[PDB]
Amino acid sequence: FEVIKQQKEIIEHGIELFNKKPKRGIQFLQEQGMLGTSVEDIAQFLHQEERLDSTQVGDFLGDSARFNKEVMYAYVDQLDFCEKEFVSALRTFLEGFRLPGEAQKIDRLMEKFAARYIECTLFASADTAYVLAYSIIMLTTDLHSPQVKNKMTKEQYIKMNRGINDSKDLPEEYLSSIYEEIEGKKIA
Repeated sequence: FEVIKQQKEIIEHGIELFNKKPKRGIQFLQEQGMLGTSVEDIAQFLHQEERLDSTQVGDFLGDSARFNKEVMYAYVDQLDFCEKEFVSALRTFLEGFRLPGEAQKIDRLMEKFAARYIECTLFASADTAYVLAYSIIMLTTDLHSPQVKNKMTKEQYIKMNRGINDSKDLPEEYLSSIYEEIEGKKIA
């Protein structure tokens, strides 16, 4: 009768395919008229139906396709970093998917994560975030990583990245407190 609705629920096949062939699950979720032809709807879908492979969304939201560098931009501008410290944005950003081991890709997201961070003081430019967004990636990676017996220290974490914005360095404090956030919690 009005269970005409339970038929769109079939948008499960689109994520069944998306999880292996992402360039398909989306292609299909339009041939049926389920997803927005435009991109903002794809950075959105990739933001809505969370039964999507958290590692398929990753690779997708970061490829070299004109359609992608934006499908991701609409995804970066769907995540609000309003009124919260850097560590969080990253925390709450890098939780919508799982970061891919592709070097040319990380920098894409880390460029429009940083660049867009500085849109919404302790930062000189947006290339300090994209360069601090790493000290934090290499932070949790080293510490919250079983095997590297010797875990990174404090007067080592901070003293290391001496000069993340311009010639001068970031307050030896932002670095301290940020240290006990990751030393306490693991973004991954």
